[PDB]
Parts: sequence; C-alpha cells; structure tokens
Amino acid sequence: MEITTNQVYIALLASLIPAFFAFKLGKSLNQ
Amino acid sequence: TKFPKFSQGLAQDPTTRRIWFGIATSHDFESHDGMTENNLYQKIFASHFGQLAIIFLWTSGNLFHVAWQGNFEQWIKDPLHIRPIAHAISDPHFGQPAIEAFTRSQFPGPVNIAYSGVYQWWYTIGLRTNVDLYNGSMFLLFIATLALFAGWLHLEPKYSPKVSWFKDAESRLNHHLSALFGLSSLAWSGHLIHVAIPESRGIHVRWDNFLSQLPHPSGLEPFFKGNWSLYSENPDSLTHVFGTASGAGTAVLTFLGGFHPETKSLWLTDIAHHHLAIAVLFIVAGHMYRTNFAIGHRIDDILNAHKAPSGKLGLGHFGLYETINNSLHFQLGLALASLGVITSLVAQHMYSLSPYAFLIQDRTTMAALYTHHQYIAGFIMTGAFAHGAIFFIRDFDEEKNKGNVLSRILDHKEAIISHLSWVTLFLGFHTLGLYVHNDVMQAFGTPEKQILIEPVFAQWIQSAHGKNIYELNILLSSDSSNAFSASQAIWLPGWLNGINDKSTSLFLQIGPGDFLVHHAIALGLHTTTLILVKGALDARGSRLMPDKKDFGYSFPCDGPGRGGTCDISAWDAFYLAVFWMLNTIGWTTFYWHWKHITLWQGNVGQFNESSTYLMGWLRDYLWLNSSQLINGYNPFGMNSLAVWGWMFLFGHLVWATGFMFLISWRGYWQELIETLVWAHERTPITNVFKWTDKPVALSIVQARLVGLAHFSVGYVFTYAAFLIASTSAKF
Amino acid sequence: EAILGLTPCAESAKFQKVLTKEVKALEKREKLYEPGSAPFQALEATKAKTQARFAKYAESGLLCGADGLPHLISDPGLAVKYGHAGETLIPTIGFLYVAGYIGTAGRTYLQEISTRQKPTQSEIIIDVPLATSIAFKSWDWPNKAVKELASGTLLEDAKNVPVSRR
Amino acid sequence: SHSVKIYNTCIGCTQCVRACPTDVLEMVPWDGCKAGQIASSPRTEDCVGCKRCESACPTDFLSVRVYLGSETSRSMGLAY
Amino acid sequence: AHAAIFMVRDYDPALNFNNLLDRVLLHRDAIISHLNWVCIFLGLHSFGLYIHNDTLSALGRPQDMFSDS
Amino acid sequence: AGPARGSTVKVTRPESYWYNQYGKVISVDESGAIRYPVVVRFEKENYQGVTTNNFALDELEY
Amino acid sequence: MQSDVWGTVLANKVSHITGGNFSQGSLTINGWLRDFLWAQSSQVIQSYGSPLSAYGLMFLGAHFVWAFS
Ligand code: CLA
Ligand code: CLA
Ligand code: CLA
Ligand code: CLA
Ligand code: CLA
Ligand SMILES: CC1=C(/C=C/C(C)=C/C=C/C(C)=C/C=C/C=C(C)/C=C/C=C(C)/C=C/C2=C(C)CCCC2(C)C)C(C)(C)CCC1
Ligand SMILES: CC1=C(/C=C/C(C)=C/C=C/C(C)=C/C=C/C=C(C)/C=C/C=C(C)/C=C/C2=C(C)CCCC2(C)C)C(C)(C)CCC1
Repeated sequence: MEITTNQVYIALLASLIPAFFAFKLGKSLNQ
Repeated sequence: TKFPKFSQGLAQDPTTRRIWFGIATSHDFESHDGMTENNLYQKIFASHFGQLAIIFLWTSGNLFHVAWQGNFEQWIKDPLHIRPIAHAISDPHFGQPAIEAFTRSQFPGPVNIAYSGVYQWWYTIGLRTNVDLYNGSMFLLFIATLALFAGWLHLEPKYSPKVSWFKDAESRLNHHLSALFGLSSLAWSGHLIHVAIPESRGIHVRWDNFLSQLPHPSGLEPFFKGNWSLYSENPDSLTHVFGTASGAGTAVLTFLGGFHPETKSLWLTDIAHHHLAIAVLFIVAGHMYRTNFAIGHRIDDILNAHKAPSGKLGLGHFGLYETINNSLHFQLGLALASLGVITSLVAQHMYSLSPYAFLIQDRTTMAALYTHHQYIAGFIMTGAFAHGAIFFIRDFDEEKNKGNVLSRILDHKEAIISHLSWVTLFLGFHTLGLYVHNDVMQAFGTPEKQILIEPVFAQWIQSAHGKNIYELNILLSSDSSNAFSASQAIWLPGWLNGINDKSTSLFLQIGPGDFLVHHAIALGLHTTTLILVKGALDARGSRLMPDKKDFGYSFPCDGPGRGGTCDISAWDAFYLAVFWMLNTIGWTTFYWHWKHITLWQGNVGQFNESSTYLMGWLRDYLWLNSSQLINGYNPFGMNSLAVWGWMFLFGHLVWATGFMFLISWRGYWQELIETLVWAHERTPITNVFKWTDKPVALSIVQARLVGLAHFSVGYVFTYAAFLIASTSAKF
Repeated sequence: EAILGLTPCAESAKFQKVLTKEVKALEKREKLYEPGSAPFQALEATKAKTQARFAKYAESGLLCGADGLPHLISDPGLAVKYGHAGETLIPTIGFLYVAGYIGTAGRTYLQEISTRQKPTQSEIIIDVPLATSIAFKSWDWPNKAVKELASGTLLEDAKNVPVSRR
Repeated sequence: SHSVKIYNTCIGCTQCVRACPTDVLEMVPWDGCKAGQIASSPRTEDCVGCKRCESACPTDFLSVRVYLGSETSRSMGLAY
Repeated sequence: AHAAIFMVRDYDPALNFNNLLDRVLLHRDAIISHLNWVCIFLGLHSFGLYIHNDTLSALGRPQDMFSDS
Repeated sequence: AGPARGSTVKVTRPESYWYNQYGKVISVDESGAIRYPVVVRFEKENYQGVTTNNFALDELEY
Repeated sequence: MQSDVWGTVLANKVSHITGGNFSQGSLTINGWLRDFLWAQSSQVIQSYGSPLSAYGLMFLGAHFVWAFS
C-alpha cells in the first residue's frame, strides 16, 4: 500500500551514504 | 590556469578552448600527462565501479518513484485498462488546465504515464506490492554503496592491482563464463522456480517462507534419483489466469513453446528451463582455459595453431594474442561489436516472442522498447568501428603483426572498399529506382504498372518455420517431414499455434512493401559499414596523406594544399557515419512502427497498399499520424499530448540548430567574435568587466561534434515524441 | 497456377475492381465534354489503352495479390517452374548483355586511345569514327571477355598497380 | 606551439620560405642537394599553423611538415 | 558578391585616401558590431515572442500570450 | 649503378604518389653527397600538380 | 491572403478560403506547422491520380534534392 512519509525519510537518509562514498571515489580518481 | 590538470598543454592555453577541450579529453586516460600502464589500468578499474554504482542508483530510483508515486497495485488488479505511472510532476510553471490535463489516476496531482515497461517486468518476476518495490530500492542503494566503496578501496596502494592481474585473460574468461554468466543464470532459474512461478499460480512466497515452501510437491528426490520428468508433469492449462490458482499447474520445468493465452507472453516454466539449460552450458564453458591447475587451454596456443595449409590466410592467427591482450582499444571494439549485435537481438526478439505479461497489449511500450534498443544498438555499432580505428592508429605495430590476418586484411583494403562501394551503388540505384517508378505509376493513375517483387526467399524461410499462408509445405509446414515428425519435438504444437496467429507478431506476413524496405535497410547497413571501414582501414594512411598515423585519430585537416583535405581524419569518418546510422535506424523504426500500427488497427491493407511508393509513407504514415500530436495545444485549449507536442517542435529546433554548426565553418565566426571583442573593449563603463579566457570561436573538430550532437538529439527527440503521441493517441 | 498465396490476375475480382475504378474516373471526365469533341476522343483513346493493358496482364499468367495488383517472381526456380521467367529472369539476361556491351565498348576505346601522343585530348574530344567502329564491332563482347579472362590479359598484375602505404 | 620539421628530401627551392607569413623558416647551407641549401625552422614560436609552406613544397610527400600542437596567443593569431 | 569582387580586384588605396570609401573601412568594426547587436535584439524580441506563446499555450495559460485577446 | 638518361624506372618509395608506376629518367647527379640524385618525370601529375621528383637508387627498379 | 482577403461574397458576407485563422493561428510555431504547413499541404499530397499529380511528384522530388544537398 501507500509508502509513508517515514519511509521517504529513511530512504533519504540512507541515500546520504552513497553520496559520501561518491565524493570519496571522485576525489580518489581525481589524482 | 589550472584546469585541466591532466594536460599542461591545455592548461597554458589562454583562450576558451582550454575549457571545452578540457571537458572533451578528460576520459581519454592514455593521452594524459605522465600516464603509465599501471595507473591507466587502475583508473579504468575504478571508473568501472563508478559506472556500476550509477546503474544501480538509476534502477533504485525507478523502483522508488514507482513505489511512492505510481499505481503499481491498482495496475495489478486491471493490467489491460489502467495506465502505469512513472512519477509525479512538480512544475511551478503549469497552469490550472495543465494540472487538470495531466491528472489521470487516483494520485492527488499531475503524473507522467510510464512507457518503459517496468510494470510488466516487475509483475512477471513476482513483485506484487509497493513494499516489495521499496525494499528492492533499498537493496539496490546498498549495492551501489558497495560498488563505490570497492572503487575507492581498489584505488588505495595496498589494494591497487598490478598490470599482470589485469592481463590475466584465461582466469577472467573462466570466472566470467562460469560464474557471472553461468551461476547468475542458475540463480535466476532459482528465483523463477522458487518465487515467480508460485506467484504466477497464486502462492505468495517471500523471504519469510521460502525455506519451508516446497517449489514442487515432490521435493528434490526426483532430482537426485534421475526421475527428472516428474518436474514437467502437470503444466498450467490454457484456461489459466495469471496470478491465481484457477487452471494452474504444478510443473516447474517444461518445453511447451508459444505463449500463455491470457498474458500473451512466454510460459514461465519454459523461461526457467531455458535459464537452467544455458547455466549448465556456461558453467561447462567456464572450465576450458588454463589457470592454476595444469588443465585447460592456453589461448595463444589455440590462436597459433589455426593457420590454413594453403597459405591463403598467410601466417593465420599468429601473434594475435599479444596484440589483443596489450590493446584496450581492440578489446573495447570487440566488446562493443558483440554488444551491438546482442542489443539488436534483444530488440528483434522481444517484440516477436514477448516474455513479459500483458506487454504486447501495451502498444506504446512495445514501440518505445523496440525503438530504444535499436537506437542504442546503432550508436554502439558505430563505437566498435571507432575504437577499431583508434586501435589501428595507436596500438597496431606492423613488425609484430607481420603475415597474420590483421596485416593481410590491411593489405587488400582497396578490394574491400571498392566491393562495398559496388554493393552500395547497386542497392541505392535499384531501390531508389523502384520506389520512384512506383511513385510515378501511382501519380499517373496506373497502380497496376508498379514493380512489386514478392519476397519469396523470406516467405520460404517463414514456410519452413511453420507458416502455412504461402502454401509452400516444407519442413515444419509439411506434415510428412522429418523436422515436423520428430517424436520428441513437443515445443511444436505451441509454436505452430503461435506462428499462425495474426495477433502475435511471430513472423508477420510479408509482401512487396517488405521487400523494398529490407533492401533499403541493406543499403543503410552497407553504406554505414563502408564509411566506418574506410575510416579504420585508411586510418594509418592514404595516398592523399601517407603519414596520417603521426597526426592521430582526430585532427581538423591537412590544410588547403594537395587539392584540399577537409575531413580526412578517421574521426571524420565516424562523424560522417553517424548520419548514415541515424538514417538507417530511422528507416527500420519507421517500418516497424507503420507495420504494427496497421496490424493493431486491423487495416493491414493500408500498409500493403501504400508502402510501395514514397508518397504513401509521406501521406499515410507521417502526415496522417501527426494529426493529434500537433493538436496537443491549440487556440481552443490543451490536452495531455501538449508535452509531446512541445517536445516535437523542440526536436525540430535542435535538429535545425545543428545545421548552423555543420554548414557555417570557423573563420566566419572568428572574424565576427573579433568585432565583439572590440566592442566590449571600447564600450565605456562595461570595459571594467574583463575576461580571464580570451573569447575565440569553437574549433573545427569541436564544431563537427557540436553539430552532430544537436543533430542527434533533435532526431531522437522528435521521433520519440511522434512515436509516443501517435501510438498513445490511437491505442 | 496460384502459388505463394497469390491469385492469377485473370481470375481475380480485385483486378477487375481496379480496372473499373480507372474506367469510371475516365467516364466522369468525359461527362464534361461533348460526344464528338476532340478532348472526348483523347479520353476514349486513354480508356481503350487502359482496357487493353488490363487484358494483356490477364493473358500473361501474371499473379495478383490481395490489393489486386500483379506481383513478380524472382527466384529463378519458381519462375521457370511456373512460367514467370519473363518477369525478371529474361530481363536479367537482357540487361547483362547490354551492360557488357557498353562496358566492352568503353574499355575498348580507352585502351585504344591510351597509346596516342596526348591520350587525354581524346577523352574530351571524342574520336567519333573510332567510337562508332568500336560500338559496332563490340556486339560479340563475350568473345573478348572470355579470351581476356582465360589468357590473363584482363587483370593488371599487382606490381603495376599504384597503392597506398599498407 | 606548433612544430615544423624539415626532412632530407628538400631541394632548396626556397618556395616555403617565401610563402611563410610569420618568418619562421630560413635557408641555411647544406650539401645534400644540388642547390646547396636546405630549409630550416628556427622561429617556430611564431608559427601560426597555416600550412602555407606545405602547399608550396614541390617534393613528393613534402620535405617540410607542420605538426599542430598546443595553442598560445601567438599561434592562435590573436590581436587581443 | 560583385561589391566584394570590386573591393578585392579594383580598389585602389591611392585614389581613395580619406574619401567616403576609406572612412567606411576605418570604422568597420563599429559597423559590424552594431549590426550584430541589432540582430540579437530583434532575434530575442521577435522569435522569442513566438517561443513565449508556444510555451505558455502548452502550459495551459493562454491569457499570458502575446495576442489580440 | 645509375639508370641511363632516357631510361624507364619503377618507383619503390612507398610514400610516393607514383609508387609502382613507371617514369622517365631525365638526369642523374654524380656527387656522393647528394641524397636523392635521380630526376624522374611522370605522365600522371600528383595531388600537388607536379610531375617530376628526385629519387635515390634504392627506390628505383631499373 | 488565404485567410483575410481571397474568398467568395454572398450578398455582403465574405467567406475566406481558410476562414480567418491567421489572426489567432499564426501566433505560435505550432500554428504555423499545424494550420499552415500540415493543413494546406493536403492538396499536394492528395494529388496522385489527378491532373495535379505532377505537383505531387515535384514536391517529393524537391524534398529529395534538398536532402541530397
Ligand atoms: C538516480 C536516478 C533518479 C532520478 C533521475 C530521479 C529524479 C527525480 N527525483 Mg528521485 N530519488 C532517487 C533517484 C532518482 N530520482 C532515489 C534513489 C531516491 C530515494 C533516495 C529518490 C528520492 C526522491 C524524493 C523524495 C524526490 C525525488 C524527486 C525527483 C524528481 C525531481 C528531482 C528531485 O527533486 O530529486 C532530488 C534528489 C534526491 C532527493 C536524491 C537523489 C539520489 C540520486 C541517486 C541522485 C544521483 C543521480 C545520478 C547518479 C547522478 C549522475 C548524473 C551525472 C553523470 C551528470 C526527479 C524526477 C522529487 C520529486 O518527486 O518531484 C516530483 C522528490 O521530492 N526523488
Ligand atoms: C563502453 C563504451 C565506451 C568506452 C569505455 C569508451 C571510451 C572512450 N572513447 Mg569511445 N565510443 C563509444 C563507447 C565507449 N567509448 C561509443 C558507443 C561510440 C559511438 C558514439 C564511441 C565513439 C568514440 C569516438 C568518436 C571517440 C571515442 C573516444 C573514447 C575515449 C575518450 C572519450 C572522452 O574523452 O570523453 C569525454 C567526452 C564527453 C564528456 C562528451 C560528451 C558528449 C555528450 C554525451 C553528448 C550528449 C548530448 C546531450 C548532452 C544530450 C542531453 C539531452 C538534452 C535534452 C539536453 C575513451 C577511451 C575518443 C578518443 O579519444 O579516442 C582517441 C574519440 O575520439 N569514442
Ligand atoms: C537523400 C539524401 C542523400 C542521397 C540520395 C545520398 C546518396 C548517396 N550517398 Mg550520401 N550522404 C548524405 C545524404 C544522401 N546521400 C548525407 C546527409 C551525408 C552526411 C554528410 C551523406 C554522407 C555520405 C558518405 C560519407 C557516403 C555517402 C555515399 C552516398 C552514395 C551511396 C550510393 C548509393 O546508395 O546509391 C547510388 C546513388 C544514388 C541513389 C543517388 C543518385 C541519384 C540519381 C539516382 C541519379 C540519377 C540522376 C538523374 C539522371 C538526373 C540528373 C540530374 C540532371 C539535372 C542532370 C549515394 C551517392 C557513399 C558513397 O559514395 O559510397 C560509394 C559514401 O561513402 N553519403
Ligand atoms: C569504360 C567505362 C567504364 C567501365 C567498363 C567501368 C567498370 C566498372 N566501374 Mg566505373 N566508372 C566509370 C566508367 C566505367 N566503369 C565512369 C565514367 C565513372 C564516373 C561516374 C565511374 C565511377 C564508378 C564508381 C563510383 C564505381 C565504379 C565501379 C566500377 C566497377 C563495377 C561496376 C560498376 O560499379 O558500374 C557502375 C558504373 C558507373 C556508376 C558509371 C557509369 C559508366 C557508364 C554508364 C559507362 C561508361 C560511359 C563512357 C562515357 C562510355 C564511352 C564509350 C565510347 C566513347 C566508346 C567496374 C569495374 C564500382 C567499383 O569500383 O566496383 C568495384 C564503383 O564504385 N565506377
Ligand atoms: C533554427 C536554427 C537556427 C537558430 C536558432 C540559429 C540562431 C542564430 N543564428 Mg544561425 N544559422 C542557421 C540555423 C540557426 N541559427 C543555419 C542553418 C545557418 C546556415 C549555415 C546559420 C548561419 C548563421 C550565420 C552566418 C549567422 C547566424 C546567426 C545566428 C544568431 C542570430 C542572432 C540571434 O537571433 O540570437 C538570438 C537567439 C536566437 C533567436 C536563438 C533562440 C533563443 C531563444 C528564443 C531564447 C532562449 C531562451 C532564453 C534562455 C530565454 C531568455 C528570456 C526569457 C526568460 C524571457 C542566432 C544565434 C548570426 C549571428 O550570430 O549574428 C549575430 C549570424 O551571423 N546563423
Ligand atoms: C538530514 C535529515 C533529513 C533530510 C535529508 C536530506 C535533505 C537528504 C538529501 C539527500 C540527497 C540530496 C541525496 C543525494 C544523493 C546523491 C547520490 C547518491 C549521488 C551519487 C552520485 C554518484 C554515484 C556520482 C558518481 C560519479 C560521477 C558522476 C563522476 C565521477 C565520480 C562518480 C563515479 C562517483 C530528513 C528530513 C530525512 C530527516 C531529518 C534529518
Ligand atoms: C575495424 C576493427 C575492428 C572492428 C570490428 C567490427 C566493428 C566488427 C563487426 C562485426 C560484426 C558485427 C559481425 C557480425 C557477425 C555475425 C555473424 C557472422 C553471425 C552469424 C550467425 C550465423 C551463421 C547463424 C546461424 C544460424 C542462423 C542464421 C539461423 C539458424 C540457426 C543458426 C544458428 C544455424 C576490431 C575491433 C576487430 C579491431 C581491428 C579493426
């Protein structure tokens, strides 16, 4: 059934984790 | 200034060239300053992890937006009558009528109808609730994370692999064939048998009950005794409703052939048998090369053995192993060629043997998916040839490859190019001829004097496959043949039901209109090949420039001398070939579309009659099916086709803007920009705003690329607008 | 004989439909003119030709489709077995004779003038006697072709052919 | 900067030198040909890359050769 | 075309010292640059108005269009 | 040895327009310092529009 | 002209050929494409089998020569 606002929040905060890892990998590939 | 730091030459440039050429050379790692082989392989490996993560995040976002803003559960109740939703619209620019126009479903607001076919695919493989989707989304976010971490980690000096690890071909081939292809195929068979097939028959199986729930009433005893047939015993009936137990079966592995009657899709137990059989092949394949256990083949030994005793191939495949192992561009070319072929395969096979439930009934998704995959295959096949040229310039050494097939193929390049030039000229002349003959016959009021050649060779092949509309009675269309009466055939009743049903697209009937377009496509394939082959075979040099390898893949020209030399580099051959590739996929998708649109509306006569002359295409395909699209917004009001209307004119504009870059060339603009620099410098007040990068006109190659990109985007955006709006309007 | 799902044009109803449709159009145009006038005569000539043409297609064993238009058979085996060789197979031989003739005449004239003092002047100003002689002597061109082939005088040797750095 | 190289097939006709609009080439003495002069390119920081020299050269595959490279304000032909 | 053929082939500097033709050539960066501005201005304020109308029509706001109504 | 003035040669320099083609010898230089002593004239002009070129002895078949 | 001048008069009412669609229909690119290019092109694309069929052939032939360029 309908995805709740809580499950949107958890999804967002989870998404912050591969944002950080993206930054790390980017910095590393950029010499 | 500083950017780009990988090129000092570019970073000393005092012009705006530095910026543009910095962005365009950033991924060409070999050409970077002070690049070593080690560092090259390590940056490739990391970027590969980055691509993987981007793909998993993309999937995660499709799952998320469909679980949150779509109507997946409603669609599951009524697949044939509810439109699936992609995402919501949150555009502050919209007016109240547009808000009322784009509001479709029970969602509170404007949405976009989805055409990607993900609803059909998720429903087929067992997902049934928005929580399912959401959990999938979260899993994929985690796998993304893992990829990004692996990327970083293997860039650290303790985990950075050495070049020998990268050059270990036999080990990679074993692992990739046995596990990546093989065990992932066996796993998918496991998913289908343990989750998807149950869900198709009503039983709800998830992570909290799968370890108990037996996927077959008899367990694994049949497997281990050798009574494998017990897994095929009671298949679903022809009265089965997908998702319920009404008319459902128990079998998990069959070979029925044809389609499930309600879903009009392949049977899932045949898809499970397929994935299991090929798993067994790939696992056996992956045990062929020699790694660290003394058994297996060494690839150089195979290569070095295969040489014809007549000497017609020279030294055969001698020396090729080091050539390919040491060249990334060879490897990329071979990969892209292979992928190109497989992508067209997926396009040609998914429309004819539809594997997803309720997808053939969704006409716009069908059209979109065929078009999408053939455009991607077209771009990928150009790339393979491009990277073939870059191999011949950057990595081919004639001393090492002396007498083998690569040097030989290079030694008779004029024969190849001239023969392709013949084929091209022959098809072009005759095929454009026959169309123009037929147009003039239609115009003078005498359609009986058209030349309408039957495609008898394709009708023969269709007859051999089992179509009985041509009364040819061969192989599967003869009752008395060995092929037909093969005892353990057993896929045949399903197959023959399918191939003789007008509703399915399993071998469509064909006639003269089919003969002409197939020759047009042939003309396009050969002509694209000719431009790309000339590119790759004249890459290292020609008579007009014998030292082309010393200038490289991409350079503007060699000046106006020797008669003039515009567009003489291999890059220019690629640039020329992209127009031919778009034209050729254009011809294939126009044919696919018009042929389906007439079949689905019922009037196949329209295609049969009109497709033999070019005014038929113009009038009964382009002109007629553009009526609703261009009324998406009118002086009276607007409907939900207004977005595709606007994207249709946008495509026209972007295509036309590309002609400016393609026709007007650089000097014109360099002289105009000099007058603007004068006006800026001499206008008071304003002068105080000074540039840091001296404004110059784009370069010669740059503008060929910018022109091509405007041309390509406008081509794609126009056709996709027309294709979706026309199909969705009438169906 | 009906093959490949096609009907013979002689016993096709759609064929007749087409003929009716063309003749009816011509009748409509004739209504505007007077039965003796010269436009009238022109439209009658047109209609006559039309009916004649359909009659010809009917007694030629042509094969009609569902559209009611004649269709050609291009596999030579099917053509010869079912009497349709005049549609593509004879024209093939006819085209290949005339194309071989034109080639032979052109190659001959070029090989003849190549031994002159300024051979390029004889390309922009045609030696018309020489060209007519060649055009008429070249009716038996397979003589020259099979001679050149079997002897070896057809092909230049690879050592004498300019070529790039390969 | 662009790079201009001279190869030993030069016959010392001086045509390239005459053609050059930014005085990059000059004739220096040599013994490899009958004219006893070869072309040379001392001032390649002033070469704009026009390839006029290569258009002038009469040897079969040129003896002078301009390989375009990194841009400067001089090579980009800028009066600003 | 033929004016440019005259400038390239039959212009004599000597016979055109500080007349109108010479003065034209002494301010040719001012002439072209002003023409350049006028063209950009007319482009934006004319074809930009059609793009305006097309877009506002498609967004469902016909009362925001450049029209007689 | 040198070819005779007036003789016919075949070019074997791969970067040349006239590779595998036949030309007439016009002049041979006799000094040993000269790097390309033989002057050859051809009927077919090249892309530059010239019809003559100097060659070495190891680039001719006579 | 087709929208606002040419037509037929009955008493004093003037019935123009495209019925006055220029004033509203010309204010977008979509209207130029729809009400001019798409609509008024029906005659030329429906000209085969008639005495206007030469215009139909010239219409396709010219599209061809343009793309060949
Ligand atoms: C990866 C592809 C992807 C794409 C194309 C979109 C696209 C969109 N999202 Mg969605 N989103 C995504 C993944 C994606 N999302 C994922 C995985 C989540 C769960 C974390 C969300 C959670 C989310 C929320 C809550 C909202 C959107 C919204 C939107 C819409 C407006 C843009 C926005 O506000 O997002 C903002 C972006 C985020 C909130 C997080 C996005 C995380 C992804 C991975 C971004 C990185 C993409 C890619 C890897 C970058 C490479 C490009 C580069 C090479 C140039 C737009 C349709 C808004 C909307 O629905 O409007 C109607 C909105 O409210 N998204
Ligand atoms: C796995 C596939 C793959 C891989 C790993 C590579 C890798 C590479 N390619 Mg190859 N190539 C490929 C596929 C691939 N390519 C395909 C499919 C084609 C056919 C299109 C090509 C054709 C090709 C050419 C012709 C060339 C390469 C080159 C290269 C090298 C440098 C590219 C670079 O500098 O990018 C940086 C480039 C960019 C950042 C430009 C991006 C242009 C964008 C994508 C245009 C998109 C339009 C627009 C943004 C759409 C937006 C929508 C709109 C509504 C706004 C790099 C080794 C080049 C090379 O240097 O070899 C010498 C080179 O010249 N590739
Ligand atoms: C409609 C547009 C158009 C047409 C008709 C052509 C036609 C052709 N292209 Mg071109 N091309 C085009 C657009 C087009 N191209 C575009 C937009 C580009 C991107 C820049 C290219 C880039 C391109 C490349 C890179 C190559 C081609 C090649 C060809 C030739 C392929 C040979 C063939 O297919 O048939 C035979 C010829 C035709 C169908 C055209 C002849 C027209 C009629 C039939 C001739 C009779 C005229 C008649 C007697 C009246 C005379 C005129 C009168 C005033 C005197 C053919 C000449 C290739 C080629 O030359 O391979 C040999 C090739 O390599 N094209
Ligand atoms: C003696 C004349 C002659 C002969 C025997 C040939 C023979 C051939 N041509 Mg060539 N060609 C010719 C003239 C000729 N050509 C001319 C005049 C042109 C410029 C238009 C070409 C341009 C051309 C191209 C672009 C190609 C060929 C190719 C070929 C080969 C395959 C057949 C073909 O493609 O036909 C096609 C022939 C044409 C497209 C040209 C028409 C030739 C006319 C009709 C006949 C000669 C006219 C001449 C004025 C006659 C004067 C004779 C009189 C004074 C006695 C074949 C070797 C193809 C090839 O390379 O195959 C591997 C190929 O791509 N030809
Ligand atoms: C549709 C195709 C197309 C378009 C859009 C352009 C556009 C342009 N051409 Mg090009 N041109 C084209 C095809 C095109 N050309 C072709 C096919 C050729 C033949 C080879 C040329 C050859 C050519 C030459 C030789 C010259 C031009 C020049 C121009 C510029 C004219 C000045 C101008 O009006 O700028 C205004 C810009 C436009 C009208 C483009 C559209 C801008 C839109 C409407 C605005 C974008 C939205 C914006 C973000 C909104 C801001 C305001 C809003 C918030 C209220 C303009 C950029 C001339 C020039 O540069 O002189 C100054 C020039 O000399 N063109
Ligand atoms: C705090 C908080 C909150 C909020 C939050 C938020 C607001 C968030 C956001 C979020 C976001 C906003 C996110 C994002 C993300 C992103 C991502 C995930 C990305 C990725 C990317 C990538 C992956 C990239 C890549 C790359 C490139 C492009 C280049 C090179 C390098 C690389 C490869 C890396 C809430 C309310 C809930 C609650 C309370 C607390
Ligand atoms: C330039 C170059 C390159 C490139 C390449 C390419 C681009 C290619 C392509 C190619 C291609 C893309 C190809 C394809 C192919 C395919 C094939 C060859 C197939 C076949 C098949 C078959 C033969 C089949 C069979 C069958 C049938 C038909 C039906 C029935 C069944 C069966 C199975 C029997 C490289 C990289 C090498 C490098 C060097 C240079």
